[PDB]
Amino acid sequence: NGIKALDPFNFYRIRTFCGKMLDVVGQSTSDNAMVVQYSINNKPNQNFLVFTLDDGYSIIAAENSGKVLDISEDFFFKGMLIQYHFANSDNQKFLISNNGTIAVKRSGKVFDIPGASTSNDAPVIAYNFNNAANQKFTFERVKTFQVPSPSIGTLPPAPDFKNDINEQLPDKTNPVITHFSTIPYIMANDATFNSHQQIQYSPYYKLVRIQYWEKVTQRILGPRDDYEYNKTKGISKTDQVSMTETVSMSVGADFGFMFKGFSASLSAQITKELSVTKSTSTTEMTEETYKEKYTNPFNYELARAQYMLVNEFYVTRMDGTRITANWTLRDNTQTVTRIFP
Amino acid sequence: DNGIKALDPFNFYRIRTFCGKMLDVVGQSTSDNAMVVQYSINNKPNQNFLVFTLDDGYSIIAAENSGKVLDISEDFFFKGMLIQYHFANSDNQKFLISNNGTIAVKRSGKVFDIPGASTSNDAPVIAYNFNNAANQKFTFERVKTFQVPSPSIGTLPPAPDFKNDINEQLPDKTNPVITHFSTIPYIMANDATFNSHQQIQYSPYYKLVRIQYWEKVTQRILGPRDDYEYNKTKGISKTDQVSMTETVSMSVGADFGFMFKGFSASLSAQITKELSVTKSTSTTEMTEETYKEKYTNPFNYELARAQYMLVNEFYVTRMDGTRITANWTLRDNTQTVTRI
Amino acid sequence: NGIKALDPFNFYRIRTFCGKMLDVVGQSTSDNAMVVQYSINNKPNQNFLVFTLDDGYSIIAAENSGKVLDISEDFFFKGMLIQYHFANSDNQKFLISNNGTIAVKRSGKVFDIPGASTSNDAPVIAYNFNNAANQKFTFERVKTFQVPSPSIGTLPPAPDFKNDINEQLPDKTNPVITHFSTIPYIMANDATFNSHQQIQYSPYYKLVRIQYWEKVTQRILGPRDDYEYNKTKGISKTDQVSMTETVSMSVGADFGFMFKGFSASLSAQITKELSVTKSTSTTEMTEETYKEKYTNPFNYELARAQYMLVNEFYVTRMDGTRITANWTLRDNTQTVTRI
Amino acid sequence: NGIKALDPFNFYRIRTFCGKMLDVVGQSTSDNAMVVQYSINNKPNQNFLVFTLDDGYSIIAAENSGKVLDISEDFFFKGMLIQYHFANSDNQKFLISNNGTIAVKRSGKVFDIPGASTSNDAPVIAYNFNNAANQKFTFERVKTFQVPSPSIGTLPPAPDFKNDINEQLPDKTNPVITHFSTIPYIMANDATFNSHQQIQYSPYYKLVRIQYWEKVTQRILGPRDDYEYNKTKGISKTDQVSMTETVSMSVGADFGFMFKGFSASLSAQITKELSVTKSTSTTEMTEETYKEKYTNPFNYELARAQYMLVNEFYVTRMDGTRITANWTLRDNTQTVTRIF
Ligand SMILES: [N+]
Ligand SMILES: [N+]
Ligand SMILES: [N+]
Ligand SMILES: [N+]
Repeated sequence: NGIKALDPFNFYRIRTFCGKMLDVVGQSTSDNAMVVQYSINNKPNQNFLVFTLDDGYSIIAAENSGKVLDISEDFFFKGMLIQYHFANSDNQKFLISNNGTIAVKRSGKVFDIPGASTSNDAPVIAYNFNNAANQKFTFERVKTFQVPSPSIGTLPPAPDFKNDINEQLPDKTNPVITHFSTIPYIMANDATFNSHQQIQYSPYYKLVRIQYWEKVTQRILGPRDDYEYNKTKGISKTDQVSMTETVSMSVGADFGFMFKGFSASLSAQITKELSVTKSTSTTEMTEETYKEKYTNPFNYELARAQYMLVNEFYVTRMDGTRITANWTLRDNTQTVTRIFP
Repeated sequence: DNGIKALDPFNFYRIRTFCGKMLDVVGQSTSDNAMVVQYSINNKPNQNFLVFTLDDGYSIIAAENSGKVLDISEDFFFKGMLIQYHFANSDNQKFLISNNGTIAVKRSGKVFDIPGASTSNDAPVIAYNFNNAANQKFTFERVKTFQVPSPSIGTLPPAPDFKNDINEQLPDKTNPVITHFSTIPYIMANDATFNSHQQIQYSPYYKLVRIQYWEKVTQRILGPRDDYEYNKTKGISKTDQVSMTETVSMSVGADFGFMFKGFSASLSAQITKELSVTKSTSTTEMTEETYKEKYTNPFNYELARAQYMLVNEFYVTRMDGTRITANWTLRDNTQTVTRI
Repeated sequence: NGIKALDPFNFYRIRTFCGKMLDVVGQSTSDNAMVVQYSINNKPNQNFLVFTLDDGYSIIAAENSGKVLDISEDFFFKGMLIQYHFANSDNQKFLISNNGTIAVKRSGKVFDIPGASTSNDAPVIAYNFNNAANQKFTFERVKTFQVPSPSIGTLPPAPDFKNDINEQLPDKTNPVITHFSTIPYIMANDATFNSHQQIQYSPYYKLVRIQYWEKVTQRILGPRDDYEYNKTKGISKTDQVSMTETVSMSVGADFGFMFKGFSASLSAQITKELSVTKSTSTTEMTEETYKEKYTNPFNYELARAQYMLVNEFYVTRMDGTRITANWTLRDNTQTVTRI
Repeated sequence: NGIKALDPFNFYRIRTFCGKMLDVVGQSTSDNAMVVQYSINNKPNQNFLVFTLDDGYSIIAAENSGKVLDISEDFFFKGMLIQYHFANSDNQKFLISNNGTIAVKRSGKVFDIPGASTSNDAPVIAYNFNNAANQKFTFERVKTFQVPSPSIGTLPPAPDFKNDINEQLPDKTNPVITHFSTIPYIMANDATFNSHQQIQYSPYYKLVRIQYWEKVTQRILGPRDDYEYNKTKGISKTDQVSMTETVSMSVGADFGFMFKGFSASLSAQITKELSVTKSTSTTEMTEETYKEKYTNPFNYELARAQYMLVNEFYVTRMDGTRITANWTLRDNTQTVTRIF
């Protein structure tokens, strides 16, 4: 037996050995954080989302709030299952297996119904694995939702001269959405939605990548004339801060992404989905504008235009509402030079 | 509904739930936390309890397995759960045991409840609104019985008197006699050499004992018109005041009444009754002071004058009689006898 | 909260609050009539047909036999859900609503899984509606079948003389199927199929109406000649008995249909589908043959032909197999006379 | 394993595998005869009496109605467990075993919770034994009652003359209660108590035997003097019919009891408790009165007195209330003759 695979866009019902379902409210526990197995209610308190991370451990989020399942390390109530806001803690990371066991990352203990209770307010306490039926759970599909996909297009080539030395080439190519990454609400910080609102309306947020060619300079100069032009590379501090505040990410000096806090758990997925490299750099990149000088090497009058690859990254809600401005990263490494024949 | 259920103080009781299981402060899956759950009969101290009934009619339920008592959590995350916690004079630890079978929390009025009427071995207890369901009813069973030794009691003798010998030296103090004692639960008394667990094991009840005797302030023989000044002392020492408060959270007020602090207040009525002492109405605490008094003989014939002052000594012992504190001495200035 | 609509030609699976299905056999109930909540087995004992009547209430029939869901009125087992043959009784009539509730017609009580049992042999007991999850059920399409439709033709006009040749006109026009009605097997009494066989092979029966003109008389006579000819109206007793025996219907004296017993439940539907009138007559119609006399009013040789509208009604199985002879009704009211 | 033994005078609670109890009313089944699994109520709906018969099979009676557990033979509800008025039917007779299984006498299948339902209002259906947990049940003592026992005395000897030929001996000895038999209410036909009333107030009825000597004749005779006197033996028709109507018993011609209907199931107990013989006679006894003649063979003047053993049988409720007249049986076989 191995890791259980669950579709991400389904709300799930967690069925216990006796046919009752985990409920984050309960009857006698209505006024506290306890999670108990209760009779089927067909209510959001019994609906969950399972977010599987790179390490194979998953985050289980209740629909009733934005909060997730948590195993208390409290001295007085050690081992209890409660509902607590996401804090990227090992007691909140669970391993769902085909055998039916939900295993805590922090401790090898698994979900267990104390005394194999069949009662409606029976709590869940972490217990050493013993292969008893009361330790086994089944996930049922409750309802399904869809995440719209943005239209995707490939990057066009940098514009080129067409037999006219005095033609002005476009300042930039039409921006195209080349990639996007689908991440859970727990990762994205939305100023205008609280955690509960998020899971209700935007369970997954989308991080979208647009690529286009930006014209650094175009000038016509004499056979043996030189000129100096400004060129800009990198990403602004404001974009760096905003990226970190929203998704706990920044861009490293090596043009790789730096994953901080919660984001690190999905580093592999995000890099793969955006076609970007994980940073190996200690320091974060800054926007730099510097002067570069070009001299005409040919004796005939010559026209030169240079394009730089530019990336814009932004986060949207599931529906597509954009919650942040585009974060601009200029890659000086990827550049195309155009001249008149 | 029917009324307060009365339980003998010197019995350990087993609390039986609706399904025939017993409340257990350890549990199986809860062994590593403070949760109290109904479990199958094991006849072990984790299922044994001792009941302390206070003046207000509410009782404290103390486990035998530890010195801790039953408590209802007010934590945001685990509100209403029943756990074992060190005793504090808080209403969530005070419960009303009634003939109808309900254990009611003082703070909230809610009663002990087995969630979902679970018959399971680790079913927890949660305070829940009274609905007269079977799962809210509990029965107390006698498990074991113990006896508290009582100190021998004698009346205060009369102050010593002269027997036709003007040169006789009267006793400096009369033989001390134990006039009163008060039986209090271990939760009230702080024992330096026994921890709470040890206390419930070995001295569930402590004894607060009152000794009374006459102490001779002065004796003198003088001529028709002779003057002298002698020391006289009244009150209770600062050290005794601190020790009394430290040990049983009590002190003596300036009006010769006792001041009850913290836990002690819960049994004030019992203690005052058992010791035959008055509750203080004074804000300030009494202090021992020594002052000089001057006497002149009013008669032309030679006479001898001796004065005795009534002295109280209060001390705390363990159930077996082991003394854990020095006698706390209170000098009653108003109660004095003069002999000629 | 309104009435739920289900396609008639689908077999349905009744899904309970816990994802288990109603099963008319069960494990511990295999030897009795009880219907219980059971895990999916993909067998006909979990397959049902829903027959919606004129009153909006529906009949639920299990595929395993011809029998339908029934709520016991037994003193000892009152309120239990069992499988029992159709008897057109209110305890067998159920109201399916969008809220998910199946409501008994006789009482206000609805289907309920006692104690919200998740067990494989949990019974079903009628209980007062409380909006609990254990009272809500979902119908899922399992498999579907098609009911053939007969070729439909309009009534031709009665034939007329051509060129005054005084030729012999057709005795009857080519019969055409003007109408047909699709009804469930529970309404039809089939001698050669038992109830179990019916639901297996002919879930719905078809009642077909054919109309054509019948020549009552044709004769050529001289000026002012009179003659008496026989004319026949109505429906035969044998057809009346066979119609009642097969579909519990008869034809009333007012040329309307009389719906008796089970048939009444679909009276409106049937009348609408056949374009026929519900009878207001106390007595049933009989076939009558009587003489009618004509005198030529015109001072010349004249040819007269009269046609009467004739209806033939018959019942077939879903595949089209005809189980009864045509029932003939001659409509005296609708007649055409030509010269 | 073997037959489980239960004390007869206890009300019992039948516990299912999940800790819930059999309830003869239920919630959704409140309006029908079904017996279902339900949570503990501490109510008579869940209280039963177990009547163990001679064959080892037992009858379980509900306190809430007086009706007994019955396994339906209905075509539509075959195998369902309901409460039904008592009849001497094998489906109502169950075998309680140490393993926890309740087996129907009529059909081998035992009590089973369908689908191992842990829910309330879960039915009980007879199912083939498979040793599953849902087939095992445990009996808990709920409450206990006592059946008063009448004072028992031995039969005194028939009276004898005391040196006076003119002395008149007593017509009968003071009657004494030699035996009684404790029988369940289902056996006894009580006009004034219905089944519900019976199980509430007289779960067991008592059949009591009184014995005494009755003087058939007394006379003093001279030499060779003879006379004819009436003698009566047997039991009256009215007593026979009343005995049959009340406890379905009668007395056979061989002075043994004939057990009819349910009574036969308890034959061994009753015969033992009353010290009476089970009848082997085809026909029932009738009361007969006939003349018997005695001749004095001796020339002494002699007084002759003859006593016949007389039995009185009657039925009382548990408290002792008598519901029927004494049934009089005169045994001519046991007779004593006295001479002077
Ligand atoms: N509520
Ligand atoms: N243990
Ligand atoms: N089945
Ligand atoms: N009940």
